[PDB]
Amino acid sequence: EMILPHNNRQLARQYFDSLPENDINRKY
Amino acid sequence: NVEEMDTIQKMNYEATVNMGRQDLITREYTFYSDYEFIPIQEDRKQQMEDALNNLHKIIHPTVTQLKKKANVQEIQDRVFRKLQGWEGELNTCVFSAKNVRDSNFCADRFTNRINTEGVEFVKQILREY
Amino acid sequence: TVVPTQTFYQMQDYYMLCGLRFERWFRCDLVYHDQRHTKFDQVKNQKNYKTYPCYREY
Amino acid sequence: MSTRKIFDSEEQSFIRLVDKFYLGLSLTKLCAQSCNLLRNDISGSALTQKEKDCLSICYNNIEKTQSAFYAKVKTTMNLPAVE
Amino acid sequence: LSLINQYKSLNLSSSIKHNAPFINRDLYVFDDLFSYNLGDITTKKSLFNDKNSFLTSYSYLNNNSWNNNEFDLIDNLPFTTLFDNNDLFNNYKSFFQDSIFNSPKKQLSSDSKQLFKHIIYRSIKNNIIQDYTKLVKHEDFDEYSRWIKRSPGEVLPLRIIKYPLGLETIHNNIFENTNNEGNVELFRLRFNSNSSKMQHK
Amino acid sequence: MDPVLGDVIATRIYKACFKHVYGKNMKAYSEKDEAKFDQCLTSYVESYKSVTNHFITYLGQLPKKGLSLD
Amino acid sequence: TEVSNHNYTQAVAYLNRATSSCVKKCDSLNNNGSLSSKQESCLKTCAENHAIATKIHAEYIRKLAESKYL
Amino acid sequence: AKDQPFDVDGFDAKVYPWVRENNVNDWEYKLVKMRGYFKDQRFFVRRKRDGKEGFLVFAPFVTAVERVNHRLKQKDLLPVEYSVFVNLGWVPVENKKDVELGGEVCPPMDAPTDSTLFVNDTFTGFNPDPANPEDTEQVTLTEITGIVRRGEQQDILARRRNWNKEGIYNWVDLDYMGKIFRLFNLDAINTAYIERVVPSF
Amino acid sequence: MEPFGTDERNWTHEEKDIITRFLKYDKHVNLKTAEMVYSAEVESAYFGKAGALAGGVISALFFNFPIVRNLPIIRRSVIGVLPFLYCYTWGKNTQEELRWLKTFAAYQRFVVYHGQHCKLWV
Amino acid sequence: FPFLEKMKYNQYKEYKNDYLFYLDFLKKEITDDHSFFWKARKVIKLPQYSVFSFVPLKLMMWKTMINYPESFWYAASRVVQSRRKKVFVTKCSARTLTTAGWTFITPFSSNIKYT
Amino acid sequence: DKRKIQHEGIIALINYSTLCAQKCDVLKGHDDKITDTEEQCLRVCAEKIRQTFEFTNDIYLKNPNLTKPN
Amino acid sequence: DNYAADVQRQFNRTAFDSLYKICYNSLVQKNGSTIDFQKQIDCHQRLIQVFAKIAPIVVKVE
Amino acid sequence: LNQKYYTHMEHLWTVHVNRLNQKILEDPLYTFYPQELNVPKHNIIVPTIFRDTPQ
Amino acid sequence: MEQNTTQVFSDLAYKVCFKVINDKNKPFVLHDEQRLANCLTRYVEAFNVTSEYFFRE
Repeated sequence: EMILPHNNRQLARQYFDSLPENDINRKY
Repeated sequence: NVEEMDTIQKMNYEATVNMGRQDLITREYTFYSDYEFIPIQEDRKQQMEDALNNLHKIIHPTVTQLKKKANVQEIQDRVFRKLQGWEGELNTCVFSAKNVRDSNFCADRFTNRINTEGVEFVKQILREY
Repeated sequence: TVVPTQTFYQMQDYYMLCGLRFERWFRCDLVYHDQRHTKFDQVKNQKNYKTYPCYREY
Repeated sequence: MSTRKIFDSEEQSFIRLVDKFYLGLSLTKLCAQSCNLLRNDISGSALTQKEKDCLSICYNNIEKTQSAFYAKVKTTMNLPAVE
Repeated sequence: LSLINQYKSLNLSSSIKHNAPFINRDLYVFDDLFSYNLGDITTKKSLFNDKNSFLTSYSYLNNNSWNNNEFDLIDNLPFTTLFDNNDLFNNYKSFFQDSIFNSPKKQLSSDSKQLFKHIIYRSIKNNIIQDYTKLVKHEDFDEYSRWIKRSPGEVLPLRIIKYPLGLETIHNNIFENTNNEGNVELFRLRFNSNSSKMQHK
Repeated sequence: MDPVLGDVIATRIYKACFKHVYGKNMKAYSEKDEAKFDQCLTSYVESYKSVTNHFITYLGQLPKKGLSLD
Repeated sequence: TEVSNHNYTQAVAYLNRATSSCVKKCDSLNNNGSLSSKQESCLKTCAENHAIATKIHAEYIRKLAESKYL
Repeated sequence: AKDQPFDVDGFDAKVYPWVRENNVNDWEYKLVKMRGYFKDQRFFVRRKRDGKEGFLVFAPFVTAVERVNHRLKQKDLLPVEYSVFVNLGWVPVENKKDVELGGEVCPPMDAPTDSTLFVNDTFTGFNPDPANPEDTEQVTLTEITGIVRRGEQQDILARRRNWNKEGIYNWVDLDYMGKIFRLFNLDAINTAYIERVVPSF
Repeated sequence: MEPFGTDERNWTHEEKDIITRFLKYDKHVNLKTAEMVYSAEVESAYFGKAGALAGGVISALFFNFPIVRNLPIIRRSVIGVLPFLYCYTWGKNTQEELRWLKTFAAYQRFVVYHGQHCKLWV
Repeated sequence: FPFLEKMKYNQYKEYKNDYLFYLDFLKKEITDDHSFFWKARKVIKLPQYSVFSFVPLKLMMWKTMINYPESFWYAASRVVQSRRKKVFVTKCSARTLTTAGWTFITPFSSNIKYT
Repeated sequence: DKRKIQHEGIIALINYSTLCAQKCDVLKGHDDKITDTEEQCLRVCAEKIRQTFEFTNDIYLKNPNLTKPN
Repeated sequence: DNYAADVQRQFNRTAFDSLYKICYNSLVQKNGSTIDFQKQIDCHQRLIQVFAKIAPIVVKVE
Repeated sequence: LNQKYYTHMEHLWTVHVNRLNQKILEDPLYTFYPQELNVPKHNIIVPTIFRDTPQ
Repeated sequence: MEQNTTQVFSDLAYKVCFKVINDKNKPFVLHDEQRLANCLTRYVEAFNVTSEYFFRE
């Protein structure tokens, strides 16, 4: 599939925005 | 006009008009179980036709100077493989399109693929020949 | 001749030849069927009449 | 101009009243806009003397042109009788 | 079993008077806010909204509005006469030959009911305005006919078609097609406009 | 139709002409204003006739079935 | 083919709204009682556009009702 | 004895309040004044009233209709009828033949004064227009006041046992009645029935 | 539409149920295919109950068979339920087999109706 | 052949397993129930008689037929003197009833439409 | 009457919905999909309409003297 | 009942709503999201006075 | 379990880290949102008015 | 009354959509018809959003 960019709810980005400032993911 | 034509000319004119009016009749008969999709809008259709015309303008000198139908068909086959991959992508993205914005996005992506990658691929092909 | 008769000239019954010729004509038609009344013999301005490309195969 | 007997007398009179009512609302908006009542510099729920004079002019123009213009439109349309 | 807690609110009025954007209707001033010369009103008369669309609604209620007329009878327009203008009269007949401009009262009532259901449900979401019946709809199309044939799958939105080369050898030219710009065409784009439309025999 | 529809048309014509005449010049009534109203009525009637003609011609020339010509 | 009184009234209403919008758009009242060539051309264009828009709007309303049915 | 009948019109006439809330116990022996039209078929149940052998007479009472056909000109579909069983009354055994098929139970309702009521109701789909322009939607509505009665159950020791194959019925089997009369809202019919009550005499 | 081959995963219970309910209630399914699925559901429902009832009847008799009636209770019960288990399994398996075979036929009819199988065209 | 058609008595087949409405079925009006009517095969100008009986001559005395263990073909086999000695008249009316020679020629041999 | 109150409420709903549609500039021709920005603008416009009507109904209920016959 | 009084009440309610809508459309700015409530009320009062003066002139049986 | 899902999750986490390094915070190619996060399909598709071709 | 409500809805849709689409007063084309259809869809969706927000949202 391909969710269109205007239809792409960046849920991952949301979870990345709620992430703390020290988690390894941010380092990634 | 119709009043200025004889009987046979009126018959021929009516024949041409009726043969042109096929689709109109078929507009009345629609099927319930078919999978509806948002069609490509007229502006996107014209843009895609313009992209195809640009490709044809690029192709024309080489193929018209080619005297071998085998070579012309080889060029057509390669370009058609590329364009058919892109067409499959476009059809997949348009059939699943939820609205005209999605349909326009897909049509614009296809046109950009023709206008950006298509012209370069065609130019390399024609430089080969 | 676009589709030769010599493909199945051994047979006095032209059933395979009929099938092959109709197959070729149907390919041509699928290419050109919906442009007939706007670009070919079925146009309203018959002074601009151009032969339908699948006439010979038909 | 193909006129048929559709509404009875009372219903036709009521529909005429409704049309007059909506014409009155439209003319209210028109008089307000022409006399500059709908500006963004309104200070209170009252009309100054200039606004009242302009509104009186609007009322006079409405009164002195309604029936004559309606009759003229009737004559120029020339709807046939209903029978 | 499906009606446990599906219908809790039933009085649309009780929801109209609260959330709709309008002035409260209990203001006594509404009795005598303005002055009108109504005259004699012996029957209950209801006012219909909009400056443009009110009369049509009244025309919808009157039974005499549904008396069919032949084109010879209705041969006049408010400022135009059609009997003298033959071309305009023919165009008038053709215009009224359209099924969308001559729909019957049943069609108009069905459209009104569907639009009203859409307006009520998409606004209030009361779910009592929708059909209480659960409909299962299946297309029973007779495939044993040689004049109507549906399309298995679909006619895809776009198809790229190769123009056959060397089909015509009339004057040693292998390119049948040539666009307005003067360039020979090798490919063609075919678009499907109506998905549910049948294909002509 | 009904004569009340003619009355509605009269109301629309009157509203348009009143907006045209007194929309930008909110002055007192006069015989010149009467002449202006008559001119506006004539112009509106001519515009109505032209619009009706073109509207009916365009909606009447759209194909709806196979051409017959008897 | 026979046309109802309501359908005739609806056709007259379409004519009325098209005429009103075209007069407002093309300023046809700014004449001496007779339309200019430019105003006539603008009225013709506006009437054709109104015919197309009326047909499209009626089709859209009918399809919305049918989709409610479907 | 109070004689204050709950009105059955609108959404309550499509799905009944006792059916919707599944609280026929709270609705039993409560007067309801329902509007709708009867069907032709009649049902007889053996019963004694005041010591005289007789038959309770029931008849389907269409309280609502739904029109789900959007192809009005092409197809003339049967409307989905929401009906309840109304106990038309009691007739002695010797006069069972006197019961007429399609006979009028009571005079129909008068034409409403309001002109906006001459349209299809949003919920019941009924139009109380004596001369409906659409001849396929003409309905002669009727108002019946009666108490709500729950359906009966088989009790052989009480001598209420019915042989459906042989056509002998002693207890009100709403399920079988709906099935045999080919009614639609089978569950709503099984919920309860209305026993028509007249103001004395 | 489904993958084809030896390495492919066989239809799971969830997939079978989802496809059955899709064929029964979807709008893109013609009346003939839906009727096929409905008739599959109607006739198959008899077999499971019939098998269970037959096993219960046999095991009631088999619990008192000449050798079974003289066995200790545990072995007697196991040997008696052996007919019931076999007949119940037969009924359930036959019901599922009939229902799924006709449902798969309806799925093939749906696929051909909407042209969703390559190498299949008119 | 009227004695062959069993669709005539199909109504009674409805109520053989459904007695529920059978009594109602018995309250109908009898038109051709357990009776045979032959339409006039001749033009008889006798206004004194409203209806003319065209029952075959051998079917009139049911007693004589009630104990005879044979089909009713005796009333139809050679009971008219009328003949048409013409080559062009059709003596079969079943053009398909034939054979395709000793050499079975197809599809002539292999289709009920032709043979 | 309840029917008339419902009619007026729905008419007001339609009128203010199209008012917000015009003010928020959500009607276009490039696509039929109303973006999230336009949806939020429409929701804010509806919120402001609701606030204005709440204020008006509050002030008119306490002091009827503001609106009186003529 | 008093059908004339009911019609007058309906006319008053519709005129009230129409004038309020006109004032709201006039006094709203910045794609909505901005309006002065007291200014809206004052403009509504002014338009109510205007329509009270105009209604006898126009709204009358001919 | 550790053997199987260790290899599988090692590949999954390698993909996750690779797409984080490129600051790709959109959703992957096979994300299927719930019905509340999905765009409804527009049924109303009015076909263009039929018109005779001048050519 | 319901028919009048639906008539008002449809007429307002037509009026606003034709004001938006027919601003340059150019002759229409097939793409212009499609733009009018898109404008009608936008009007209906705006009505949906606004009315939903009015009724507890």
